[PDB]
Amino acid sequence: HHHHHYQLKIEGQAPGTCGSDKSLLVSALANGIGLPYECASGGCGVCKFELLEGTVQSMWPDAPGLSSRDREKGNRHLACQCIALSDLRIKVAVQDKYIPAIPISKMEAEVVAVRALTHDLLSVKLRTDVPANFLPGQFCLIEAEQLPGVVRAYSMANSMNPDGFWEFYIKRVPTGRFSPWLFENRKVGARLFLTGPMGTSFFRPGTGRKSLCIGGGAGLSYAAAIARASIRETDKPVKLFYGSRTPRDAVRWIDIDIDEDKLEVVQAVTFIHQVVDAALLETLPEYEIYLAGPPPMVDATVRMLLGKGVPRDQIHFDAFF
Ligand SMILES: Cc1cc2nc3c(=O)[nH]c(=O)nc-3n(C[C@H](O)[C@H](O)[C@H](O)COP(=O)(O)OP(=O)(O)OC[C@H]3O[C@@H](n4cnc5c(N)ncnc54)[C@H](O)[C@@H]3O)c2cc1C
Ligand code: FES
Ligand SMILES: [Cl-]
Ligand SMILES: [Cl-]
Ligand SMILES: [Cl-]
Ligand SMILES: [Cl-]
Ligand code: NI
Repeated sequence: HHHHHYQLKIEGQAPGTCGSDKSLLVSALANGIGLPYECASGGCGVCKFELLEGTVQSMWPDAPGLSSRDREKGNRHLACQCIALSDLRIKVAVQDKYIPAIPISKMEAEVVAVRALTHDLLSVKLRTDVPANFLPGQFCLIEAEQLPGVVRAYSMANSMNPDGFWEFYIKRVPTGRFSPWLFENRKVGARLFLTGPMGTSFFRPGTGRKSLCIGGGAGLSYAAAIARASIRETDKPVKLFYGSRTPRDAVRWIDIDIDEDKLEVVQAVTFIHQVVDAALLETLPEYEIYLAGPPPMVDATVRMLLGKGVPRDQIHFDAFF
């Protein structure tokens, strides 16, 4: 239904516009403003900003993204958790690196293909009208009309293509809202809204370096997409690890669809981030490394890698908040 458009005055920057049913973050990114973000889901806190003038409705007040140091300030909010209720004056430190490489849009999608990788995991491929332009390792915020007020980040598994396909592996979380849906009450022909492409943890080409991919749990999508781009780039030895709790979170490679021969998997079946240190030892620093999965598994791998020589700028990751 209807949307209102308000003025988004952002200090030090050109007057943009925000919306009444769009996060402030996706409003700014639509304007091409490199407003800091990571999860876009209320966890990282990277999208924090102060309110100089105006009002906002928070999608989720309890959001642990902002430290109570920011919360004690009182006028600080998460850009990924706010909608504009009026004209707004905000102060955020913006950075070019966040500027979208490919212009983000909200688009209409139709479920075209479903595949059960495991009982825990399900691949859904959706068709948009427009081409599916996105960088390897990026994500979309995916909404569903029947479920109002629940947007959820999901990493692209497939690669950018002219015929407008978007594929996601989603893991079933009982106790969740969105996951017990595609896993229960949805099928081919179901209608979904895709907001993207989002993410700054995408594949970097032309570094002239080895490429290591480590994906935990549902972080297979991100890890696959990177690895399946790494071999397209050079076909030099490209490494991909997978993390699962039980050896029965079925591991398949034709189901995950690469050069089976030119990609050596080291699926770890429990914590992954120890075998990676085991096999590669001190080879790490010469790799560009890419990381995805639940926050505890991801937030732990970053220090084991950082403490073992690897420069900060050589590591890339999306934590599944
Ligand atoms: C960058 C990124 C990429 C991701 N990629 C993938 C992927 O490829 N595959 C995959 O399976 N999962 C991915 N996730 C996690 C994905 O959101 C899961 O589906 C998550 O478990 C949500 O499922 P749910 O809504 O059923 O669970 P819920 O338990 O309903 O929601 C859990 C998450 O939703 C958010 N949340 C909590 N409360 C609220 C609220 N009141 N309003 C709005 N949001 C709330 C929080 O981020 C929380 O961690 C990703 C997350 C991020 C941040
Ligand atoms: S980007 Fe808003 S908290 Fe992660
Ligand atoms: Cl201002
Ligand atoms: Cl949004
Ligand atoms: Cl907030
Ligand atoms: Cl948009
Ligand atoms: Ni109205």
